[PDB]
Amino acid sequence: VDNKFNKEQQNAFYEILHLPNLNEEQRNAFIQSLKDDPSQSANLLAEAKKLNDAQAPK
Amino acid sequence: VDNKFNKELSVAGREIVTLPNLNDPQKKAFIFSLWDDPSQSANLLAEAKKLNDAQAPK
Repeated sequence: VDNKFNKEQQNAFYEILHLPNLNEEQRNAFIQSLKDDPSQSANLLAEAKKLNDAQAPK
Repeated sequence: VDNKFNKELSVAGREIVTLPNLNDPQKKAFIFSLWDDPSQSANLLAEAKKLNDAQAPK
């Protein structure tokens, strides 16, 4: 029992939506894995951040 | 009643994340309330554009 995952899903959700290279398929799927799984929320933002740089233009 | 409205955060959340007249602190609390209760996600997205008008004309 902790208050980290309570807003980590909130911050990861927000960051998934605010990532400059996340699209509706990546950002919404994250909100599906984030709203259903609270413990993977930080990883979801990390993978969304991971997608932001991988999907980003180079 | 809420039934895992994750798809609604992709449309409501992302539009609340970057609507044309909103600032970063309002969308932050907006998405964080959208994540806690996506039952109002349709109303949150509308609240985002409605609030954007108070800072700038649509």
